[PDB]
Formats: sequence, structure tokens, C-alpha cells
Amino acid sequence: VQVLLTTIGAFSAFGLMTIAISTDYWLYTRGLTHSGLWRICCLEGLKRGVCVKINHFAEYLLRVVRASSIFPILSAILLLLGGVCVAASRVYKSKRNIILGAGILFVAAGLSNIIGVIVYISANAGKNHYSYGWSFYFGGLSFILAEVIGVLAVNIYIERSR
Amino acid sequence: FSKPFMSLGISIMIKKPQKSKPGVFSFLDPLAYEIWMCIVFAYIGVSVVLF
Ligand SMILES: Oc1nc2ccc(-c3c(Cl)cccc3OC(F)(F)F)cc2[nH]1
Ligand SMILES: CCCCCCCCCCCC
Ligand SMILES: CCCCCCCCCCCC
Ligand SMILES: CCCCCCCCCC
Ligand SMILES: CCCCCCCCCC
Ligand SMILES: CCCCCCCC
Ligand SMILES: CCCCCCCC
Repeated sequence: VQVLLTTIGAFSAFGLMTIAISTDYWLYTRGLTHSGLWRICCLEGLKRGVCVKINHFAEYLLRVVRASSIFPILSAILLLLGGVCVAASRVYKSKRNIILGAGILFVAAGLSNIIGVIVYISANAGKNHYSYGWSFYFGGLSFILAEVIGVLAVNIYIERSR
Repeated sequence: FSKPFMSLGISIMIKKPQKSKPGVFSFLDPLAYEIWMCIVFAYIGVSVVLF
């Protein structure tokens, strides 16, 4: 039962996190122009449809991380590396040690996912009422499902050893 | 003219401040909404790592 709830969760967390970083509908500011991750597409900006890329230019280390969004992407890279580790349960089975290697990547992506928001909120503010769009809440599901998949992958490793 | 039957003067008129009833969650003011959510997500993150 739990052996199948992990492979379906890896493809439901990686395929869901790659969408949150793709569509640029994270933040809604004010004309009302919806924001994004790498570029914002303006609306009601003296033009019908305009979408231009943002220009970000020892505090310079935070600007490059916000521009080169590696933390919200590194979590997706670890989700696919852990998604193929649990896929190694059929081929080259009876190892009882490759499942533990997936429980580390499933939680290491959650640490790099919460960080990708701290560097995004601190750089956002750095009156004007701004809200979070539906595309920003998708990234939140990429962290909750990253912990349920991190508790279900290690629990199997404990049962296999016991 | 007769004796003044009423005294007056140039006065100031400002908007009366209302009671300003605080919200139900007024105790969550010293920390922003982003801080409270980040604490919860860090709370579950530390717990899973500790397990
Ligand atoms: O890639 C992403 N990982 C995420 C993890 C959490 C949230 C989030 C949610 Cl789900 C609700 C309310 C505030 C939130 O972010 C906060 F920083 F706490 F303000 C967004 C995320 N996006
Ligand atoms: C950035 C260029 C590709 C944009 C793709 C948008 C896909 C939206 C899917 C919405 C699903 C709810
Ligand atoms: C400015 C160029 C932006 C290109 C963004 C590519 C995102 C690829 C994500 C792959 C995740 C596995
Ligand atoms: C949404 C499906 C994945 C889109 C990206 C594919 C790889 C692009 C590398 C530049
Ligand atoms: C401001 C709306 C969210 C409040 C969350 C309070 C969490 C308290 C325990 C961390
Ligand atoms: C064996 C079930 C573990 C559930 C953990 C949930 C963490 C949010
Ligand atoms: C909108 C935030 C709800 C928080 C409920 C309590 C979480 C521990």
C-alpha cells in the first residue's frame, strides 16, 4: 500500500512544482499588474497587453538569488532525483538501502523550497495592497506533499529492516 | 448696538474619533501574516527532519 503511495506522490509533487514556477501568476499588485517569478506581465498599464522581463539591476548576494531562482528550482531537481530512487524498488530489488537515499532527497527539497520563498518575500518588499495569486499557493503544496512523501519513504525503510 | 446677549469665537471643528473597536485577531499584529505562516511551515519542516 505505502510502496505505491510514494511513486504517485513524486509525480504529483514534481509535476505540480514545475507548474508553480512556470506560470507567472504569483503576486497581484497595483494599474493591476499580476507578478511572477522571472518576469511580470503588466495589465492596465496604458497598454492592452504588455509583458516585459523584470530588471534586478554585501546585499548583492540576495539580488542574484532572486533573479536566478535556483532554490524554487533545486526543489524540483531533488523531487525527480528522489522520484527515480523509489522507482528502483522493482529493478535491482532486495537492496533494502536505496529507499533511504530517497527519504533524504524528499526532505532536502523541502528545505530548499521554504528557502525559495524567504528569498522571494524579503526581495518583494525590498498603502500598496498586494495579494498572493492561485499560482503561488501551488508552491505551498510542493512542500506539504514533500513532507508526507518524506515520512512515507523512510517508514518503509524501517519496516524493511525490521 | 445693545449689550452682547451671547459671546462666541472662532472655534475648531475636527472629525470625532470613533471607538475604533479592535479586530478579533488584533493580537496577531506585532508579527506579519508572512511571519506566522513561515513559522508554521518551519515548524512542520523541523519536525519531519527531527523524525
Ligand atoms: O514554492 C513555495 N513553497 C511554499 C511554501 C509555503 C507557501 C505559503 C502558503 Cl502555502 C500559504 C501562506 C503563505 C505561504 O508562504 C509564506 F512564506 F509562508 F508566506 C508558499 C510556497 N511557495
Ligand atoms: C510561460 C509559457 C508557457 C505557459 C503555460 C501556461 C499553462 C497554464 C496551465 C494552467 C493549469 C491550471
Ligand atoms: C530566462 C530563461 C528562463 C528559463 C526557465 C526554464 C525553467 C526550467 C525548469 C526545469 C525544471 C526541471
Ligand atoms: C512543463 C514540462 C517541462 C517543461 C520544461 C522541459 C525542459 C526544458 C529545459 C530548458
Ligand atoms: C494571520 C493569519 C494566520 C495566523 C497563524 C497563527 C499561527 C500561530 C502558531 C504558529
Ligand atoms: C505514517 C503517517 C505519517 C503522517 C505524517 C504527516 C506529517 C504532516
Ligand atoms: C490560515 C492559517 C490557518 C492555520 C490553522 C492552524 C495551523 C496550525
